[PDB]
Amino acid sequence: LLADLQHSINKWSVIYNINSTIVRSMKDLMQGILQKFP
Amino acid sequence: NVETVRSITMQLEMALTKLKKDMMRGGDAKQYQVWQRESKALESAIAIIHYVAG
Amino acid sequence: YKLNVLLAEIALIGTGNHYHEEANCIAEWLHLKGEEEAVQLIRLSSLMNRGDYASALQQGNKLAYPDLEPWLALCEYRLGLGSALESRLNRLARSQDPRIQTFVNGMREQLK
Repeated sequence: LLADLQHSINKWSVIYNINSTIVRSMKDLMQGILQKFP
Repeated sequence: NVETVRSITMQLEMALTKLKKDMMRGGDAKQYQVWQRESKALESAIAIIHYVAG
Repeated sequence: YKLNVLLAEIALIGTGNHYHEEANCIAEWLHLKGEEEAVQLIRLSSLMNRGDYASALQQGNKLAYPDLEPWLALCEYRLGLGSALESRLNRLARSQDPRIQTFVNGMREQLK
C-alpha cells in the first residue's frame, strides 16, 4: 500500500479507539478489496 | 519512499496528459462524459498527493 | 500500480486527510468503471473520518458488501449502539472468512 495510506492505517487505533487485531483485519479486508480490481 | 511519490506522480501526470490528447480527437457526448470523469479523477488524485506528500 | 488501484488508494488517503471532495471525484470515476465496493469503502471512510457515523451506517445498510461489514460494526461501536453491534458480531461470527473471524475476535476483546 502507498506509504501515506499505511501512515493513516497506523493511526486507526487511536482515531477509533480500536486494538491492533481490529486494525489488522480491516487493513486486510481493504487490501482484499483493492486486489479485486482487474 | 520519496521515489514512490515521484513515480506515482509521474504516472498520474502522464495519464492526464495522454487523456487531454485523446480529448482532442473528438467523439460523442457520452465519450466526453467518460473522459471528463477520468480527467477530474486524475486532477483530484494529483492534488491529494501534492497536499499530503508534497 | 494498476491505475484504478492507485486512484482508489489515493482517494482513501484523501478521506483520511480532509480532502473529501477530491476523494469523491475519484469515486465518481470508479463508479463509472463499476468498482462499486471500492466506491462504498471511500464513502464510508469519508463519512467516518468526519465523525458522521450515523450517515455512514444508513448508507452502509442500504448497499450490501460482506467485506465492508466490519466498517458498519465500527460505526455502531463508535455511536454506542450496543445492541446493534452485538447483533452484527453474532452474524459476522458465522462467516467462513478468516479475516472476518479475526475482526470479530478483536472487537470482542475490545468490548471486554
